[PDB]
Amino acid sequence: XXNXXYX
Amino acid sequence: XXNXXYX
Ligand SMILES: *[C@@H]1O[C@H](CO)[C@@H](O)[C@H](O)[C@H]1O
Ligand SMILES: *[C@@H]1O[C@H](CO)[C@@H](O)[C@H](O)[C@H]1O
Ligand SMILES: *[C@H]1C[C@](C)(N)C(O)(O)[C@H](C)O1
Ligand SMILES: *[C@H]1C[C@](C)(N)C(O)(O)[C@H](C)O1
Repeated sequence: XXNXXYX
Repeated sequence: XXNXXYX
C-alpha cells in the first residue's frame, strides 16, 4: 500500500 | 478533521 485512508 | 490522508 503506502497511501492512507480511511475508507 | 477525523478522516486520514495522506495528501
Ligand atoms: C496511520 O499513519 C499515520 C502516519 O504515519 C500514523 O501516525 C498512524 O499511527 C497510522 O495509523
Ligand atoms: C493520524 O496521524 C497523525 C499524524 O501522525 C497522528 O497524530 C494521529 O494520532 C493519527 O491517528
Ligand atoms: C477512518 C476515519 C473515518 C473516515 N472518519 C472513518 O471513521 O469513517 C473510517 C472508518 O476510519
Ligand atoms: C502519506 C503517504 C503518501 C501519500 N505516500 C505520502 O508519503 O506522499 C504522504 C506525504 O504521506
